[PDB]
Amino acid sequence: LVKILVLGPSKSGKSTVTNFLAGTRETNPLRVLEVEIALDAVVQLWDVGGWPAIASNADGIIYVFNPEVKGSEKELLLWYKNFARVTDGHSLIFSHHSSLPEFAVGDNAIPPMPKQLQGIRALETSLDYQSDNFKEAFDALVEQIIASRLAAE
Ligand SMILES: Nc1nc2c(ncn2[C@@H]2O[C@H](COP(=O)(O)OP(=O)(O)OP(=O)(O)O)[C@@H](O)[C@H]2O)c(=O)[nH]1
Ligand SMILES: [Ca+2]
Ligand SMILES: [Mg+2]
Repeated sequence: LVKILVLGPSKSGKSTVTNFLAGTRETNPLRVLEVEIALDAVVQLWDVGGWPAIASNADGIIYVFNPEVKGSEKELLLWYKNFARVTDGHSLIFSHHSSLPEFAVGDNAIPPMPKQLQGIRALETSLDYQSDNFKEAFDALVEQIIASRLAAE
């Protein structure tokens, strides 16, 4: 199995980003959706509502935030702090247009992140608004998780 944590400030869209990825098409403490992807074991997404048993055995993290909302960028460092040397940089950050883009647009439709977070691959994300093909980053993320393990031997 592979367990990928979905963390992010409240109302950011981490639930909305989740069911799209797990195939199926308001807040809640935790919602684990099951799906499986095959290219070239199981994939379970743990949408956390905006913990220490949650962080356990975690293999990757997807941060989701609203780029219109001020201070969100530094709120991820806590989700980075808490759920985190648990993860390495396998993390993914979604600059998620939940609203018609006003501020995100332009020279950072993915705004500047903290130094620890930057250097983690970032994407412009939204289901209706301008976005990046982030199902591909997911597929590519799942593949990068499994391969590492028995590669070491
Ligand atoms: N138009 C539009 N609205 C979106 C989009 N994604 C999220 N939203 C807005 O955000 C709401 C859904 O976001 P959620 O997934 O519930 O937010 P969350 O990250 O789960 O945050 P919590 O409340 O803590 O669970 C909807 O009411 C939408 O209005 C989107 O792609 N397009
Ligand atoms: Ca696009
Ligand atoms: Mg949610």
